[PDB]
Amino acid sequence: RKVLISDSLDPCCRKILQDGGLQVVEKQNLSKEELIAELQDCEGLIVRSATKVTADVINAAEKLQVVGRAGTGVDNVDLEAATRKGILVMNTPNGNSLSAAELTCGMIMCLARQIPQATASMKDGKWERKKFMGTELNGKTLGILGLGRIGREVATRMQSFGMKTIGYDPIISPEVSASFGVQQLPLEEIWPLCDFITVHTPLLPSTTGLLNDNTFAQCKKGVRVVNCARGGIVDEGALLRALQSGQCAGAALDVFTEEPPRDRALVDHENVISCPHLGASTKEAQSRCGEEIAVQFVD
Amino acid sequence: RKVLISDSLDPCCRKILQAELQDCEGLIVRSATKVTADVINAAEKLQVVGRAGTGVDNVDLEAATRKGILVMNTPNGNSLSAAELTCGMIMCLARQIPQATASMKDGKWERKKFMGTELNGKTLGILGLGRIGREVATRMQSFGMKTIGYDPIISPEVSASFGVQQLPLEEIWPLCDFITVHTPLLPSTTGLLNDNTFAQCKKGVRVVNCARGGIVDEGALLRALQSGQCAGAALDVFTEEPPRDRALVDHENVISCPHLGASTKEAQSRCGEEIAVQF
Ligand SMILES: NC(=O)C1=CN([C@@H]2O[C@H](COP(=O)(O)OP(=O)(O)OC[C@H]3O[C@@H](n4cnc5c(N)ncnc54)[C@H](O)[C@@H]3O)[C@@H](O)[C@H]2O)C=CC1
Ligand SMILES: NC(=O)C1=CN([C@@H]2O[C@H](COP(=O)(O)OP(=O)(O)OC[C@H]3O[C@@H](n4cnc5c(N)ncnc54)[C@H](O)[C@@H]3O)[C@@H](O)[C@H]2O)C=CC1
Repeated sequence: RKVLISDSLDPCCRKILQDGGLQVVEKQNLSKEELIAELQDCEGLIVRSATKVTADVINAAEKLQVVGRAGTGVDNVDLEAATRKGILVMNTPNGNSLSAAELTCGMIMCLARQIPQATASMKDGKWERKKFMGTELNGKTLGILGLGRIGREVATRMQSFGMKTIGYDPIISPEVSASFGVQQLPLEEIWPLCDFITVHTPLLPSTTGLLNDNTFAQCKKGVRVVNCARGGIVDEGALLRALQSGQCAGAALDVFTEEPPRDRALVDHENVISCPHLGASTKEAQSRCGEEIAVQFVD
Repeated sequence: RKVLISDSLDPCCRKILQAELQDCEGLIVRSATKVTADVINAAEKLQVVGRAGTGVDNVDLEAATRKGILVMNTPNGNSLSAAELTCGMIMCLARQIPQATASMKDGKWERKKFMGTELNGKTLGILGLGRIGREVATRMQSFGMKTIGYDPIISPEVSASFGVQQLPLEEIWPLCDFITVHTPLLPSTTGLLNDNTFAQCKKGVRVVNCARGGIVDEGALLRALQSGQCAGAALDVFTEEPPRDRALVDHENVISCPHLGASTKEAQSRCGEEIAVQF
């Protein structure tokens, strides 16, 4: 009957919740005391990733019935604690897929042509044409690991650049991926073929360190790698070693095993381009997720 | 019988053929070397000047013609690389990747600052629908951008075949979320984007120039950026190269490269081979 919105959400979320007949209260960046106190009269909580929904937070809100996440995953929500109290947890798995796919494509282009580094050079007063000789994407092979919502959207865009798109996904059949132009091969056959590799899987035991010292050793010398999925899918130590040896020519990272990352070695590397987890950070994605979660609450 | 190579060319160019111009019948350049009237006249034996690239703006065509010197180029050799950089600038403007990288490298984690724009459903205006313009169009169409444009010699039927609706310029400006230019530099295209045309644009338009410096009036661009009329610009090219005025490059909403549009191993290989073969 009453819902708190604790993070930075599009105005449409509050609006929809009230059309359904609910009261709202949208205080951002609250403290553990100033949140749980504002959770006392609310049956619903809505967050992005800023508000941390620990067991201690969940247990304190006696009236809490539902936690809604405006995004994919449940990383900032204790799914175990919630279930132990009969609290429903909902998210918005489709709301920001396009924005993540678009950012991934931008990362690929930035790696091919070193645009972030070139801008940095220009702003440092330099004119360094030879240093930034880049790579044409036409005819190059892009490997896509994870062919769900985002992987297939990345594929069709990079196909317009004349990239060959190959990939792997344990639940997508070769016939199905072919229908959006991705040729599936066993992982072992993928590494030596790729000029670029991008990952679009959840973080699981099978995907933690999907790229590691061993798979980097099976890659083309000079492969470039993108992670706009979850930190840890690409083993960060292995990536660094590959960058340092030159086996990896560059990497683009939107996500990290720790956010913000305390370890600065990858971010500081001259061949690494990075963003502070911006994959879902468009006005449009935020509008869509804001609505998607409100709709789920109204029901 | 003898050929000089004066700029930075792929190794294949010298191999294939098999001041310091006094004994040469052939000269090969990119855009760095200025082949002015004064230069052509000194080289009595010069028969052909080959440009490993698209423009011949750096070659005095009048001087060459007055001495019977053939001037050749490689008009298709680096078109793809230019179109690919243009698309990358477009993505960079929408999501501010270069700025976010700079931020991260300063130890910052600035999520709110770099809230961006989704390309899907946005309108891209493409001025110049020749070799590069049409390649930018089909790529950005895969992102779900509406592509409109203008070109005085390209028919509506031809642009329709690569999905670009042509309109008069005056109708283009208010429609565009992004504008990219792919024309030569001519009096008619100098300041194609200027104060008068920025005034007709959507507030917050984003602009790309990977063509020639001056097509976007740099003084006008800075004013549009200062007001917010232009939300961002990506520049590969400048009216002076390297530019001595740093105001645009130094602007936080400006992304830039030192004229890298043709600077891929593949483009240079193609232009290098193509011009050598012609010799
Ligand atoms: N950087 C950001 O801001 C954003 C990150 N994401 C994340 O991107 C990733 C992909 O998201 P979606 O495509 O919507 O998820 P999805 O669930 O639609 O697709 C994920 C695919 O990964 C497959 N997969 C699982 N294990 C695999 C393995 N060992 N190898 C290859 N594929 C495997 C799954 O079968 C599934 O098809 C997720 O981690 C998501 O949380 C999503 C949106 C924004
Ligand atoms: N940034 C870089 O390193 C590179 C820059 N370029 C430059 O890109 C530009 C386009 O190259 P291409 O597409 O291969 O040339 P193109 O000759 O194939 O097409 C140029 C088009 O611009 C049209 N045009 C002329 N005036 C116009 C006007 N007022 N408004 C609209 N259209 C007009 C022409 O009708 C022509 O169709 C040239 O300036 C070229 O020198 C080319 C390759 C890489």
